[PDB]
Amino acid sequence: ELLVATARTQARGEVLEEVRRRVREALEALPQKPEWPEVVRKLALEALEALPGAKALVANPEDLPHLEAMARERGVELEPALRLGVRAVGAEGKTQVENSLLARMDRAWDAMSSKVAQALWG
Amino acid sequence: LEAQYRERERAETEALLARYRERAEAEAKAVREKAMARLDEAVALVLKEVLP
Amino acid sequence: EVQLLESGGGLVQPGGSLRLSCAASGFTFSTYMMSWVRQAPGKGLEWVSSIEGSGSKTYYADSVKGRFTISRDNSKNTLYLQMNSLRAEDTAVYYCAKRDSSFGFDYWGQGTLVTVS
Amino acid sequence: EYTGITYISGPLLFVENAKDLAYGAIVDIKDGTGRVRGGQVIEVSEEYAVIQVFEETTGLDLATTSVSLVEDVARLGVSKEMLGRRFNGIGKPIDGLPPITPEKRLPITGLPLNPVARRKPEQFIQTGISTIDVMNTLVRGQKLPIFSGSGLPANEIAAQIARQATVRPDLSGEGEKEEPFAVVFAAMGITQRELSYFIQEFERTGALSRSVLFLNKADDPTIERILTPRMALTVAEYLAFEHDYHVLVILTDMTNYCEALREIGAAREEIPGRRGYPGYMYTDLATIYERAGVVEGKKGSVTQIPILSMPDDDRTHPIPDLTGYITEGQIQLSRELHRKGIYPPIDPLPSLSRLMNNGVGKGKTREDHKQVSDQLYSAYANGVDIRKLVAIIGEDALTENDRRYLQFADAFERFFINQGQQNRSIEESLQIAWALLSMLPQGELKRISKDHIGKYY
Repeated sequence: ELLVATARTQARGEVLEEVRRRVREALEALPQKPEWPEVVRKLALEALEALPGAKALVANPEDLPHLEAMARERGVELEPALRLGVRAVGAEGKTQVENSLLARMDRAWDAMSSKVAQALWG
Repeated sequence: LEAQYRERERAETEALLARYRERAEAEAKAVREKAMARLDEAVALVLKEVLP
Repeated sequence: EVQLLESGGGLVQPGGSLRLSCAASGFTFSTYMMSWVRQAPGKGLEWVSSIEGSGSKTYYADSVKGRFTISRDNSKNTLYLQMNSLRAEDTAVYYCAKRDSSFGFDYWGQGTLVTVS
Repeated sequence: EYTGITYISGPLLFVENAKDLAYGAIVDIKDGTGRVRGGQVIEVSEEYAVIQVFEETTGLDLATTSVSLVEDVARLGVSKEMLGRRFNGIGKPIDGLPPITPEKRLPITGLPLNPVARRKPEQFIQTGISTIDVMNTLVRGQKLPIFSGSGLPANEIAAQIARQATVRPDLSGEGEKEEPFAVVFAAMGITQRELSYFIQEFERTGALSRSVLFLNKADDPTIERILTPRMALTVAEYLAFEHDYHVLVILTDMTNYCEALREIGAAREEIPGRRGYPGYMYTDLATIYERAGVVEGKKGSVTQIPILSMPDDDRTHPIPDLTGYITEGQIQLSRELHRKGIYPPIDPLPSLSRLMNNGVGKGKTREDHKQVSDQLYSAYANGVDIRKLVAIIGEDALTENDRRYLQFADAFERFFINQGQQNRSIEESLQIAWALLSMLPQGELKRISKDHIGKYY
């Protein structure tokens, strides 16, 4: 019963890690799909709506045509060197609440491990 | 008498394991194939909830 | 085989509205992202709009924002483009991208011509 | 990633730019040792907060510090299939394979069980030690700490209860063998020998494919000595109640618990109030013990067996203090029968019992040891006590009557209380018991009835 259990887990892992592979491929071509402006504003949104005052906003300068709306909303955008996240830095002092995609991908088995599995398996 | 009881049991407690190993492996494959053709579906589920 | 059939093209007045439809077959339609691309006569390919497999995420070119709505019916295997406030610069062959493996153009329809005049 | 320290020393940190944190919340942090540790927001403040890291600080600079609210409440992924797998206090499986996918992510703080939802149990088990299954009667949904001194074994005796734990098939009038019986473990501080000693008796048990082990070592952090208890019990709640199995939980090293309890006791703001230990200690030993109980509408149960290891043989010591009161019916070990070579070395003369004619000894629990329990008490007493009284009164002075008293001491203890690798069923107990009882003529055997005597003649 233990050699059955173990073998299922090893195969089950391969499927979980393989969804992450597919999702990270998406992420490399996420600025290339045209839904990229919609992603960047909602991530930058949550950063300012929270605790920060938005004394500074830090994203890449080639994400700057897609966050120039929010240049004028709060602060100014000067690089994460990611092209896949948005820091925001508060005025309560140092603070800094960073909404990055990498973090959320990575936390997509750290807070919705159930959801994905039920759809995969049942 | 012990001598001929031990070797009886031993020769079944290998075979039994051996047969279970063929099911184990094949049911490993049987959980893979159910997921892998509903795989795109998962990836849509991950994408939709990482963009906030 | 993947088969994609655009319909709903033709002549529209400036400021008018049109709805393109594209039927899909030969694949599991609901598990794929879908796009619309257009080409004016003698000009390059311009991406118009994209929609996720489930329909939960939509994406639009800046040239068509607010005016065009992409949608899909996964029970009928049909992708739609609703176009409002049309202008002469929207005169093009509209191709149906069917279907984007994640984001790229793996398969193209035969196109439907929209003339705004 | 919030930066700005104010106090760091031990697993209690304080860091500013906070007010977005809640009571009982998983954060992460950065350290100068280039590693990402944990933190439970045990307390919250105006523009800071008290954090409790799941690892010891051995390095943390003030240039690089971080805080990231992962989740609002604090939880652990828990699923149905996790039996056959081993775990640690962190909560990672130590098996070597990918961590299983939850069904529920249940809090690690613990949700208490309604006193209304339980009802009196009455289905007894074989512990393979005679003495218990007669005198206290260990039933489901009941605690029974096994008090153990320091310089005394704790490991030895524990193992006996784990490989000889088994329901009656119909000796009580029924079984529960019809539903899977399984065991849960969780150690709170263990050395080099106690690690392996437990594992090799679980292969004796034949259970390592149907048990959940939450081993906490002493090389493992000292903060996880009080996290792990709560944590373990939530994986009890999940499998006894909601998947209907009779799960035995066995908790050991509740002195290593108390080491970690002490830490937060005085290093935090709060002051001592239980003769040099905390005053929120109560809650710390309440939330732990009160979860367990047979619920009325469920078939399955969490049977908890606390195994203490308390400093020396003091009874004013914090540990036996609160534990006494909490549990209903208790068992003790001493050094009277551990100089004789009698394993286990249970002594019930100072010990006490509060359930033995309280839904037990009556009901679907046999009445044929009903009057036996009452009799054995005053009979065993007559024994032990006068062993002392002899060395004052004379040096060998004992009268016609008292001679008999002491005659029943040495005998009962030797035979009966040496079990160990020997299992005795409900019937096997009573037979033997009565034959040592024939050493006292009628008049001290007033408590046993006319029926009983002949019954087990």
